[PDB]
Amino acid sequence: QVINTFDGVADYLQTYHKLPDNYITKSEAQALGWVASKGNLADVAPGKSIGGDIFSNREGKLPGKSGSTWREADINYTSGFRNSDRILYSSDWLIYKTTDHYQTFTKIR
Ligand SMILES: [Zn+2]
Repeated sequence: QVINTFDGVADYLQTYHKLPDNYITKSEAQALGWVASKGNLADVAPGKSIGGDIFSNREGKLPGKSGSTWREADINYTSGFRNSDRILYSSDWLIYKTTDHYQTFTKIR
C-alpha cells in the first residue's frame, strides 16, 4: 500500500504537510549504502524512495516566492536506477511535476 504516485504523494503532502513514510533523503540513502552508479537503492533500503531534499531552483523554472523553499521527491520508483519522475513541492504547498529529469515542470496542485 505504497504511496509513490503523483496523485498519492501530491494528496498526502497537501493533507499532512510532509512526505509519507516510504521516503528517505539522499544523504540517508547514501549512508545506508545507496550507490547511484550501481542502481542498488531497492537492495539497501527495501520499499524506500529518495525524497525530501531541498531543490535549488536557481534557473527560475519554478515560480519563486520570497522566503519560500522547494523540495523534491522521487515518483514511481520501485527498483533499479532512479527514473526521471519527480514531484516538486513548495513551503506553501504548491505542487509541480517533472517527467523529463528536471528539464520542464507542470503544475499538478
Ligand atoms: Zn535545465
